[PDB]
This record gives sequence, structure tokens and C-alpha cells, in this order.
Amino acid sequence: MKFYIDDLPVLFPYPKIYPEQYNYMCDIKKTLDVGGNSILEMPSGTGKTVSLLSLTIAYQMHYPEHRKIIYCSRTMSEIEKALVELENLMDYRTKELGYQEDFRGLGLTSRKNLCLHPEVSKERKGTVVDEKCRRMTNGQAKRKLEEDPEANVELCEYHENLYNIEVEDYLPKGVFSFEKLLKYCEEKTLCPYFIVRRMISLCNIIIYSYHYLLDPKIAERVSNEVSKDSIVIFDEAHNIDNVCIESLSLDLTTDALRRATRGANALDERISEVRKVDSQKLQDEYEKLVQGLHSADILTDQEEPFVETPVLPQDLLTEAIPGNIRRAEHFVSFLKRLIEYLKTRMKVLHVISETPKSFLQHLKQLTFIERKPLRFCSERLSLLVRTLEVTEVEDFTALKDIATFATLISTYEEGFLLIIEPYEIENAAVPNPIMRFTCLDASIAIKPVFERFSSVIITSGTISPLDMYPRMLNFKTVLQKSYAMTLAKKSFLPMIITKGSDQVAISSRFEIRNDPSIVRNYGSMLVEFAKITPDGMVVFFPSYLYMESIVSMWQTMGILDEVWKHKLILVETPDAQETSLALETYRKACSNGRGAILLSVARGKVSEGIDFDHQYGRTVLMIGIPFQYTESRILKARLEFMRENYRIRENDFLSFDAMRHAAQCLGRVLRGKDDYGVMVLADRRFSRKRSQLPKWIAQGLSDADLNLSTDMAISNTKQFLRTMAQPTDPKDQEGVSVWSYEDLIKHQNSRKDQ
Amino acid sequence: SLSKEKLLTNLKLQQSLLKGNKVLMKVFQETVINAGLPPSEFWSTRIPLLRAFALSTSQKVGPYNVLSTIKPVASSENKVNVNLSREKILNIFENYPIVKKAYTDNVPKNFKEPEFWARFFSSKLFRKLRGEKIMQNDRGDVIIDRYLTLDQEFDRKDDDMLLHPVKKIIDLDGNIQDDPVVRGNRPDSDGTVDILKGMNRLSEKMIMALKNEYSNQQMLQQLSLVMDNLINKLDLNQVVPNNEVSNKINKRVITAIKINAKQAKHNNVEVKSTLPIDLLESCRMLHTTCCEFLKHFYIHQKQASTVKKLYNHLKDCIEKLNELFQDVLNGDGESMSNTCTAYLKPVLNSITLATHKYDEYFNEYNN
Amino acid sequence: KKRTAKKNITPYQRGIIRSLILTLDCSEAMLEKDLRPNRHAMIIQYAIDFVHEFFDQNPISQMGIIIMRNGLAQLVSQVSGNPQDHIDALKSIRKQEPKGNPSLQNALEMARGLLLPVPAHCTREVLIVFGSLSTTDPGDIHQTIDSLVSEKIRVKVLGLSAQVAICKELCKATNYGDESFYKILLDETHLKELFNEAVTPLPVNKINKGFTLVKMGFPTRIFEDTPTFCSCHSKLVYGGYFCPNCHSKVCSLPTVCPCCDLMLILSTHLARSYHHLMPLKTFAEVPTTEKFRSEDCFSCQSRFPILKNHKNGKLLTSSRYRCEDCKQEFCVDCDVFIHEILHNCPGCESK
Ligand code: SF4
Ligand SMILES: [Zn+2]
Ligand SMILES: [Zn+2]
Ligand SMILES: [Zn+2]
Ligand SMILES: [Zn+2]
Repeated sequence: MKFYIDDLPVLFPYPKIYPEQYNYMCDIKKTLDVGGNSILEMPSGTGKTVSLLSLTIAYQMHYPEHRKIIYCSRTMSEIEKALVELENLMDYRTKELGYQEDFRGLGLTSRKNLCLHPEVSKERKGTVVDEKCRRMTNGQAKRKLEEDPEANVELCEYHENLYNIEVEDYLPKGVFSFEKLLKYCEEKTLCPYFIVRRMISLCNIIIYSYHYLLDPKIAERVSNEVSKDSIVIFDEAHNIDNVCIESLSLDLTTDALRRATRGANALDERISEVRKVDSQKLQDEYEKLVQGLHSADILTDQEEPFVETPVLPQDLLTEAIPGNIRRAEHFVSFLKRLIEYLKTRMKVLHVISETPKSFLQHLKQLTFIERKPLRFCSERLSLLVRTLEVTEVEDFTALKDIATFATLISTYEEGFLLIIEPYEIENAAVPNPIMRFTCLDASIAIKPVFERFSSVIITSGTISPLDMYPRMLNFKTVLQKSYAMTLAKKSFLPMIITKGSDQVAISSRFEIRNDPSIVRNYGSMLVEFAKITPDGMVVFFPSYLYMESIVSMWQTMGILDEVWKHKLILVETPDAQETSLALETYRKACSNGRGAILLSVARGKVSEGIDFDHQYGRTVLMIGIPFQYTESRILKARLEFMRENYRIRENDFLSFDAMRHAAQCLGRVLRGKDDYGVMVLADRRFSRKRSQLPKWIAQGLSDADLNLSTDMAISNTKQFLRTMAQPTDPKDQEGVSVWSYEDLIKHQNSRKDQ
Repeated sequence: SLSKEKLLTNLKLQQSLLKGNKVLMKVFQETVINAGLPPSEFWSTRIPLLRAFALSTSQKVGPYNVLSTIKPVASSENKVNVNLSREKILNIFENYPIVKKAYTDNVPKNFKEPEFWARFFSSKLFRKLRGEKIMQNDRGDVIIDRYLTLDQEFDRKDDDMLLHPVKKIIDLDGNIQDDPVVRGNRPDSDGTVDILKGMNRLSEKMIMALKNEYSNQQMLQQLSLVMDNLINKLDLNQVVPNNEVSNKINKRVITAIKINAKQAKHNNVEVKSTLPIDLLESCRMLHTTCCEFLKHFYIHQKQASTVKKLYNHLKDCIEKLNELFQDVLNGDGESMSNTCTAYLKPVLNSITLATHKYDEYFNEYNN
Repeated sequence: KKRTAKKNITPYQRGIIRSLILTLDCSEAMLEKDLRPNRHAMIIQYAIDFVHEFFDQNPISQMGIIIMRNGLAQLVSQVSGNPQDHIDALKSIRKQEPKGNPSLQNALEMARGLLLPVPAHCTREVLIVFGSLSTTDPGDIHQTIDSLVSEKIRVKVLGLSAQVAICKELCKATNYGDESFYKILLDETHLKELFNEAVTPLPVNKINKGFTLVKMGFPTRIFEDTPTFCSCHSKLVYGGYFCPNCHSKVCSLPTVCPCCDLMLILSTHLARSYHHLMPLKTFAEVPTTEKFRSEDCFSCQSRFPILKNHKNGKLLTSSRYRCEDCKQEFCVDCDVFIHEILHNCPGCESK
């Protein structure tokens, strides 16, 4: 199609359209006209990605100003989803237009999933791979190699071929999805990571995960060339706040503290030996401190920066010397005092939580070490290590942990809160004190971007209610609109199976435990569904331990034998690799004959990015409703902050979060409108939350479908599956809900110009 | 898998099919043991039967359920050789090498029928399937424990042999954490994780064992009007309606009809010498298939010498049947011989016509 | 309020000859309780009905029956042109009870093997009455599907109360892509009409393929009665036919000569074909108030026309569903009867 938005050619890649998509285009354009934020809940039953990209590409390529687009999907999985879809859009746009492209748009993830060097990438832990690539191609090992040709220094050489040809120019012209990028850069033997990383200065539109936007420890290279004005799109933004918090929290365990002790000892050895060999350079660095923050080589570092800056991006940093810390031995002694104070405060008997200011004063009491010198510890340690040009980091992992802790707790205040839990009550009365440190205000991490960028978007197939986010994140919006699934047919059957056959209220709320009534009830539910649905089914237990116990003692009964007799079982397990393997076998079985069941965790990785299309998902479940307070009081503290700072009570917030995750789980089971699928729930408490759900889910959830028993549930879903199976394709009722090629939109809404 | 020459040369298959049908082996031998046909062409007629049989044979059952089931759906019959005993055990063997190896190693001693399978219950059906028995009946001894130890690392190396570089849509590995280097929390108790890995491993092994791909006008109106009038002219004296008029005409009509009734009645919609009847039936079947081969060949074409052999044999068969009729007339007399001649008239005519047609074609080719 | 097919848009070609290999489903699934006796008994009954019907309307084709028990495909009737054999086979089966899982792959491979002898002008086909929700394959399936479509073997399947992805792929694959052949049912009557519509030959839009003249000859009945003698079953039969060329008796059939192997027919089979080739234009339902035509039937003489102004009754409709080319009326019963049983349109014959 090529219709108009009263100024904008739109090269929508499909002959068909959807109505909701057209409204989406209209409203997002209206947003881009006037600087605002205007969160927009478009049900995932449609294609939100196609609408977003089509309109935004057309806008950027039509007006002359907003030259760059930033797209932040939650996980690299959705990164490549957006990438492949964008590539197809681009091909369509060229095909309809000839060649008017001149367009580049690149994904951006990390070394671990990009480093092509065989031996390097053979490593598993991402941090190690990062370190290996750093050493193999640093500003220093290159000098060691070139000045001293020797077997000591090797290189990916992909960095070298880049240095030869790629950093004069760019990749040919494509919007390279990771499949395409990896294939090509394998052929031409390049290092994809550095390729895209340097390329950022030229890509018309960039796609990268949230962390690269909010995690200050990697959101450093944000080069306002990237936007300065750009139009920014948050896809799948319902889990924003937790990304901020997890980007700003921090953990401590006495064992890591002892590791830091070992690292400090190794540091003493290293400084001793080097100052025996060379100290004049160390004094030169003393002078480079005394002149200023040493930005000339604490910041002008093509390859150097060792310890990231966990504080917000340099906003809350001074630039003078850290006074006495200028001496390296002084610094080591400072860290010694710090770690010992941490140990003794760690031996505290029971739970204790403090404001950072309070803890700061207490440390001052025990050892008068001031805040201002403390803040500089991170870069101090990092550049000291650079001056030490150490051969390994594993010894210093705990050191950088402590540096991060010091910087955070010395920098921010009155938004964060310490807490010292001496143990894990799930195995209480054991030695395992943890110095948990976390933020409370989600808005802190976001605030810089809403400060920087002007026109931003928020979009998800699940966001609800559309007012909690302006509250929590403390940001101004314009258009807070929700879109309704205009369907000429039912197409999915939300239910609330509150009572099993025993007509007994059920949930996971009681405990994390057994109560054979509940267990047998759920097992009956699951097995009858496994009998009835065709290939493809999911479940979403509320928490991992819950699944572990439940399935263990299901296997105790014979319940699993029956579902074995019908379909396949594919559990969800903590190691990511095996999880991916299981998931792909699930897909392979669904599209094959045998039906297959995958049971996972709502909070877990599976729900985050994985998609469940027509075949791959028919009948999700929600065994229980996901809640967190199973574990300790960090949620309690954050909720305290919530109540005092925002006019929000506990159960309100808890229910809101729970329904957020529930909707995120549920929305996965549809892709288009041709798709369909049951979406059951299961708990007594669900019945009253019917309004918390996103609108388009609520519409399909009629009143009569509440607190149904399992039996009537099976009846209804049987009738559904049969009815949907029918080829109910009048194709004239689809002129209502499809707005066919170039005309029904044109006719209908060009008349609706009223 | 199935080819014309393949079924032609599948001699063991052909003899098996000979064993398949008494009628088949009978007709074949009397086409062979009677100094008749080489089996090659005899099957060349019957090829579809061979193909069908072969396909009905080499039909590997699926792995899948019964394969699994052989560990789950098989927990009751603690008696002797249970259901699908050999079938189930072979499903086990293809399903799990370890049990096959252990049973083989425990043939010369320690019978694996009763006591072998009894100890197997404990050992394996705890190893596979349900949770780690650990305590309780630790009968997993000797070969059982040895094979346990083996199978551990064996399944390990299998799983190793399973790892593909999954296409980067699904790559959860690269998806998780291998973008960043981050610091989270985690909070969501050993054993049973092995159970889950067990079911995953079983399923994937199954699927891989399946990806393995193993006058007109004026006067017309005038007369019409005349008749119309006649009708309208009262008339229509149904009394005068013929009745039969001429009694003679009536009689003649009856004659015609009784003649036709007789002739069509002759359609009465039981041999004497049952042994000679069966013998003649054998002769008919023989001559029929012989002529079958000619009328195949004489139509189709370069295997002229084969046609020549067929024709000489057919002429021999014709003379044979002539002598058969002579002997029948001699022994059975006339009435029985007449019945035999009647029974064999159609086939005799057909073969005679085939002989004459070949003679004509041979003369045409020669002259 | 009407439920009519708008137009027929392949009234130019069909597969007149056929070799359809119906494959039933006798496996543990078919023992559930959704259809009155079970799935299985009702299935076999309707299968018998369909066998009769199909061998009527396509009286020149063959057919073979295949079951799927215990993951095996066991041929229960050779591909043959005599309905009675298949009928008896089904009779025998119906007293036997299903077991094991349906091995769709094995049945498919057995068919593909089975239909090899069928010559080029004859057309192949399969009709899976798939009842279960799974298969159990001893091999790659897409391998088989690819082999199938390589061997030009259309397939139509009639699932029971669900939709299975692989079957949908199967139908979409062999039938030149054009997906319409995976129709699944929602009621017993729907099932009857399913088989009924399976009876007819199958066009979609045929690719330009080889069209070939086929040699065949017609027989002449025999006269004598006591001379009972047969050359296709080697019995005494009181009188039959003569191959015009082979010139040997053959018990009553449209069968192939068992001596010189050429097809035998009378003509009435060809007449059935003619009926299928060029059908009629669907009879139109005349306008309620704009007809002003004769108040009777035409082929019959029915008194069911109208009522002349009766608030809602006359406002309903005017039973005058009238064919186009002859432009004469016909009551509903007459139109149903013409378009179902006899296809010579009464008026359109007369002019
Ligand atoms: S970017 Fe190049 S040098 Fe770095 S890890 Fe990847 S392949 Fe190795
Ligand atoms: Zn006969
Ligand atoms: Zn003949
Ligand atoms: Zn009528
Ligand atoms: Zn007509």
C-alpha cells in the first residue's frame, strides 16, 4: 500500500491493513508532531512492530529533521525480531520505489553473542569473553606486539581487518539482522562487535536492549550524535521500572568480601613489585591526578576503561583529586579499611536497614573516611590497574564489586536504602550474611533520558493501567490511549478457573508447599487440558520453587503418566542453554505431529521475549497469580518508599505488578488475527481483578466466564476449538475488521475526515 | 526400494510368496515342474503381488510411544513374558543400548528372563523413570550398577553429541546474560532436576532417531385434421377397439409372443467326473496363463526369440489339449467327453485363434 | 436469506478416471464417545455408503482400502474395480476393534507404493479419514510429502473434531498449493455431505498436463445358459460378455479384460461422466414481487407459488426458483431434484 497521513507517504509492506494499526499510525504521528511521550497500548494481537517501523521510517525519510530513530526492545530476542521485520519492510520499500534507500540500521547487543573469534567465543561467561577480547585487542597489547614481535601477543585479527578497511567506511548498505550480519562478517572475516559499535555514528536507526539505555555502567558511550533530538520508541515497556532498579541495585556476600581481601593482597604484591621496578610513571600519574580528573586518559580511552562508572553517567561526579587517595598505597589501605569495616558490619546479628547517609556517618564514626574521597574510588581503582597493566581480572572481580559499592553508596542519597540480611531463612541459621543494597525510586535511572530526549514513545501489548507509569516514573505525557481488538469473531477465551471439580477455591497463595487437595485439583486441570487442546500448550507457574515442588510431587502421583501418554513435556530449567534447547524442541514438536507442553515461570526468562505463534501456543495457563513476597523484605522497603512518596498502598501496587506480569504472559499466545487461542487463568483471587487486566483482554472476558469450574471450562474450550476450526471466512465481514487494500481505509476514513 | 528386476531377482522373496498361497505354489509348479515356464517371466506377470508383499514386510514400527512406554506404560505384569515380550524388549534395545548390552552379557550365566528382569525392575526402573531410589531397594547390582555407571557418562556423551548451534531466533543462551555483564539477585534442594533432564533427553533422543532418516406440410395438416375430426367425430368406440378382431391375427400375435417367451426362457440362470473336472480346470488355468504371456508378448517389441519360445510352447500345449480330448473321448466316452469339450470350448477357441494370428503375423513378417 | 454457491468456475475440466485409495483410521482414538456408537462404527457405516456412491458415480475407477492399526498400514482391499470386494472388506473390519496409534506416515508410504501401477491418464488420489490428534512416524514425513508431490498424487483428508498442522500442510502441499481440501467436520450431517462432496471428481485449476487417448472396447452380452463358463474367475456362470478383441468371456463388469488387458465398458459409464463434465447453471431464485410469472410448477405441477399480500407471509419470499437459460419456473422440490439426481433441465431440454 501507499496511503497518506495528510503529508506522509507510508510504504506499508502489506496489501491488507488492520484498523487498529491505522489508528496507531495516526496517533503516533500526532505524537511526533508535538513533543510528548504519550504511552500507547496496542494489543499484540496485531502487528505493532510493522506499524511502528513503517510510520517512523516514513517520517524520518520524509521530513528533513528527525534523522535518527532509537528503538529499545526489552531483550536481544526482540532486538532481532525488530531487525528481521525491519529488513523485510526495507526490501518492500525498495521494491515499490526502486532504489531510494541510502539506509543503514543496526542491532547492537554485546561481545558474548557476537565475538566470532573461535577460541574466545568458546568461553561461556560473558564477562570473561569481554575481558579476553579486551586483552587480545587493547591499546597496550597491540603496542607490546608491534614494538616487540613475539609469541606473547596474539589477536582476533578481526579487529585488525577492521582497522585496515572497515574504519574508513561502513558495511555495504543493509539493515543487517544478526543472522545476516554474522554470515557476512564471517565471510569477510571481521569482528562484528567493534563493527556495529563504531558504526553507531552512522546508523539511521538503532535497536538495542534497555540495559544499553538505562544501565549506566554500559550506557556510557551514548554519543549525543545518536540522538540529540531523535525520536525514541520503547517497545515492550511494561517492565521498565524493574530494569531501572536492577540496573542500580547491588549485592554483597561475605565470600566475595574474602575474595576482595585476596585481591587486595595481590594488589599489594603488584604495587610492591612494580614500584621496585618502575615508580616514576606512578608519580607521573600522580601529577596527572593533581592537574585534574585525568580525563585525558581516564576518559580518552579507545580501549582502556576497566571499572565502569556505576554512578549515573558522570552527572554526579566531581573532578578534583581524591586528596590523599592520590597515593596508590594510600588507596590500597583505604580499601583495606573499607573491606574490614564491611566484614565487621557484616557480622551483625540480624536484619538492619539504613539510609546511605546514616551508614556514611557511621563509617565516619568508626573510621573517619569522607564521602568525597570515597566517591572517586571506582575510576581510581580502574586507572590504577591500567597503570598496573595486570594480566588478569578474576582476582580483582571482588575489588571492582567493592569499588562499585563504594561509589554508589558514596554518591546517591535519600532515594536508596541499605539492608543487611544475615542469612537466607529458607535455610535459616547458617552463615550467609548479605549486604543487600538497592534503589527504590524507579524514576532515578530513567530521569536522564526524559531529560535528554524530547519526543519519546511508550508501547506494549500489555500496559495497564495507563496511569501508574506517569505516577512512578514521574513524567509528562500527552496521549494515553488504549486500543480495542475489533474482531468479527470471538478468537480467544479468557477464563477464570477459580474452583476445580471439588468446587474449591484454589491458588498458590497459601504457601510454596503441598496441600494435596490443591495439587490434585491442578493436576486434573492440566491433564484434561492436555487431552483436549491440539499441539502446543503452555503453563506459567508463579515461581520456580513452586514449580519444582509441584512437578516433583506430581511425578509422585501418576498424573504425569497421562500427559506423557498424550503430549510431550518440556520443563523450564535455570541454565539458559538447556532452556533454549528445550524450547526449540518444543517448537519442533508442535509443528510436527506430537503435541508438546512447555511449563515455565511467569517471572522467568521464558515469558520475557519468547513469542508463541498460532501453532506454538493454543492454551496458556496461569497456575496461580504471580506474587513475589514469598521471599524477604526488599519489596517491603521499596513499597514503604512507594507509600510514603506516592499515594499508593501495598496491595494496590502488588496487584498491579501481578497483573502486569499476567498480561505480559497472556499476550504472547496471539500474533495476527488469524491466530487464536484459549487463555485460561486459575485462582480464586483473579475474579476481582478482572478490571486490572488490559482492555483488549477484558473485552473478551465476559461476565459469565467468571469463577467457572474446570468442568465447564473444558466444555467451553471444546466448543471454542471446534468453532474456530471452522473456515468461518465470509470475507465480507472481514471488510469490517481488515480494511482491505488501499481502498476501505481510503474510502472509509477519507470520508471519516469529518 | 522396489524395482521390476529387483522383485525378479528376489528369489527368496519369490519362494516365500510361493509358500504364501497354495494356489500360487500349485500354479507356479505346474507352470514349472511340468517343464513349463522359467520363473522369471512368471513373476514378471505377478510383480504387483511381490511389491505389495515386500512393502507389507519391511515395515518398521515407530519408536515413540511404545519405545517410551517400555519404561513408563509397562508397570504391572510382574509375571512371565508380558505383552509384546519380544517386541517390547527390542523396542527397549533400540531405545536403550545399555539394557541390550547387559542382557547380552548376562546370557551365558544369570538368566535375564525372570531374575534378570526382576532385578532390572529395581535397577533400571529406578534409574530411568521415577526419582532417585538412592535408598530403599538398591538391587541395582553387578551388571546393573556397572551399566548404571556406564549409562551415566554415556547419556552425557550423547547429550554432548546433541548440541547444535541453534539458529539465532531461539538462542536463549546468547539471549540470556550474554549480552551484558550484570549483577542481579536471584531467588526462585537438589535432585529431580536430573528427572527433568531425563525427560528432555529421552524426547530429544527420540526425535533425533527420526531426523536420522534411517405428405409434409399441406397433406400433413390435412391428415392431422382428418384424425382430429375422427376423434371429435364421436367415435372412439372402445368396443370397436380391436378386441383382437381377426382371431387369426390374434393367434399370430400369441404365436410370436410364446415363441419369444420360450427363447428368452431358455436362460436357466454340475459336472460328472469331479477328478477329471479338476484336472481339466488345471489344464485351463495352465493354458490361460500360457496364452496370457503370448498375448502380452505378441503385442510387445523386440524380444522376438522369447515370442518364438512362447509360440512353440503354446503349440505344444494345443497339441497336449488335443491329446487330452482324445483320451477323454476314449475313457469317459462321449457324454462326459461332450461336457469336457463344452467346458473347454472357449479357451480352446481363444488359443486356436491366437495360434492362427501368430501364423498370420509370422507369414506377414516373412512374406 | 439464501445459502447457495455463487458460481462454478472450473466447468471445463475434471479427473474423470480416478484411482482413489480411501484410508480409514482404526486406532485407539477412534474409540471415544462423540458420535453415536463411537467414532469408529459410524465412520465405517458412512464409509460403506461412500463406497457405493463413489463406485456408482465414477464407475470406471478403482479403489483400495487401508486401515491404520497399531501404527501399521495393513491393506484390507487390493486396488480393484469391483465394489463388492471392498464392501465385504469393510463389513469384515466393522466387527473388529481398533488399537495402537495412527501411523499417518506408514499409510502414506503404503499408498504411494500402491498407486504406482496406475497409468498416466488415470489420476491418483487418497482420502485420509483422519480421526486422531497425533501420528507416530518411523521416518521423516516431509520426505514422504515431497515424494508424493513428485509423483503427482493429490490428497484430501477429513479430520475429526480438531485441526492438525501437519495434515493442513499435507493437503496444501500436494494440491498444487491451493488449500481447500482439508475440510474438517462439526456434525454428522456435515460428515455425510463431506463424503458426498468427496465422491465427485476434483478440479481446482488444472495445470496443463498430458491428455491421452486410451484404447478400450465394449463387450456384447452372451446368449447360452447351460454353457456356463468363465474366463475371469474360472467357474461356470450362466452367461456373460465377450471381449471384442481378446474374445474371451468375462463375468459381468466394467472390468479390464483378463486376457488381452484392455478396458471394458458399455456406455452408461461414459454417460455418467458426461453428466459430471458440463453441469447446469445454478437455478436462480426469482424476485418475490418482481416475478409475475405462471402460478404452477413447470416440470411438475405444484401449487406452491405465493399467497398474495399477507403481512409477513407474502413479505417472506416467492417460491419460484427459476433456472436461467430456459427462464422457466420450478418449485423448490423440482429444482432440488433436478440439481441433485437428474441433470437434464426440463425446460432447457425443450425448445
Ligand atoms: S570482536 Fe573480534 S576480537 Fe573481540 S571477541 Fe569478537 S571476534 Fe574476538
Ligand atoms: Zn468370471
Ligand atoms: Zn480381451
Ligand atoms: Zn415442480
Ligand atoms: Zn432451464
